[PDB]
Amino acid sequence: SEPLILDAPNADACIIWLHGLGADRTDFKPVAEALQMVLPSTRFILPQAPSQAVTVNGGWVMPSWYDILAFSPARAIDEDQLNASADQVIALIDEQRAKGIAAERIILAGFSQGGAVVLHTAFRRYAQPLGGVLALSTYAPTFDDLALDERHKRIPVLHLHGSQDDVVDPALGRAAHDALQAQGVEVGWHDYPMGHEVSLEEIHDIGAWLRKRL
Repeated sequence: SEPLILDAPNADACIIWLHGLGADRTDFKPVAEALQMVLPSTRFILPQAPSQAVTVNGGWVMPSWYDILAFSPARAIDEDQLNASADQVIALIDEQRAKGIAAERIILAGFSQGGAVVLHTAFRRYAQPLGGVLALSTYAPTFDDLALDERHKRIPVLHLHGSQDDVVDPALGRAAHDALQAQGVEVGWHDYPMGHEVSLEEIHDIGAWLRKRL
């Protein structure tokens, strides 16, 4: 479908947030609207993953960024749908660049599956620098292969996770963090007593990090 947008008067920054497996672009609207209050000059773009069959879920057709062929291992995914979606974001990125929004003031964000997609996008597909990346309860199914150039290390990152996350092993979560970290990328970590979800304290953390960068 089409990206739900939360514009901001005289915009000078943009945050592209992606949802989890099988969710509505409206899932992060309440969060977008709130962060917009601390960042009133920042536009929010919440795209919609298309409907695709999800192998690991029989073959149900729901919003999926990439097909997940099995709960295990991590790589057990359709890498091309992943590259497809990534391109959907790279699309969105450029559009913003066109409307005059600056690179360092463009940020990608993703929860669960979505985070994989943006993590992949920033450090594997997109060639130009970004302003940052937000990883909400995720993993990086495509990081085993990683050799960042001098520029992609300039991309600050913040990883967040629930300790009780019984959907995305926190380990795979730190993993992504440790992967980027080891290549010398400015990264941050925050876990919370919660499961595959978002928390108020977590958002304050996100907003704070943002206020410092936008």
